[PDB]
Amino acid sequence: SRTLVLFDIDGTLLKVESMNRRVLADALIEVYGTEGSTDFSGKMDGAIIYEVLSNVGLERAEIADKFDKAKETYIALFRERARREDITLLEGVRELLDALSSRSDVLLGLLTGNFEASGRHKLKLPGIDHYFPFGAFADDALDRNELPHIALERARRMTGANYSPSQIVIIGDTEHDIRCARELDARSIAVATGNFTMEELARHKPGTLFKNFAETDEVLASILT
Ligand SMILES: [Cl-]
Ligand SMILES: [Mg+2]
Ligand SMILES: [Mg+2]
Repeated sequence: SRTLVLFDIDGTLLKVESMNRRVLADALIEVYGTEGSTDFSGKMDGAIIYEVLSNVGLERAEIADKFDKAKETYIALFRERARREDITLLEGVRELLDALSSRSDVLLGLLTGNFEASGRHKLKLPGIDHYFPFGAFADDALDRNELPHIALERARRMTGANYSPSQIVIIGDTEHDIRCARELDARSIAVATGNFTMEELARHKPGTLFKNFAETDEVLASILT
């Protein structure tokens, strides 16, 4: 009965203006001297830092040495520059989150490639951060496939619920979302509101596939059942 529902942010709940890419580039120039070189849909913020820097010849150990400062600089710069007008809430998202959060049998959480501080700043601008009491984030791993385990442990410690696979729902817009759900044999719901079409997403065998979340009642039925 009790259901755990985990949402990706970018291309699932909202989108951000191209300034996001430039905030990162600026933070890396500040810390390492280079923005690297330089799609990152569904990827972990930490893995993106390693990739773009390693592309220009930096060793992993060299990247690691200043990684935390690069992270902090990126977060601070994002919080400084981003405005509400940079964020676009996707179709039906607020309606869906209201429908879920009003149910006692539902626990909502985030499972995202964003660092928590910047991912939650994105959610705060349009005023949907308040729906998400916990999550797993890029602070927790470089590999998205470690996150479901971490989120499951956190949810269980919060509620005392021992969610079974059919009680866990992982929602996102890329193959990486679908793939990380397999870690828990969870129910994956993919939504084709990012850079990948239904035809593309369908090859990864999501449990369910939506075009978008316009029909709140049907998305809810699909999530709870
Ligand atoms: Cl909020
Ligand atoms: Mg996404
Ligand atoms: Mg080398």
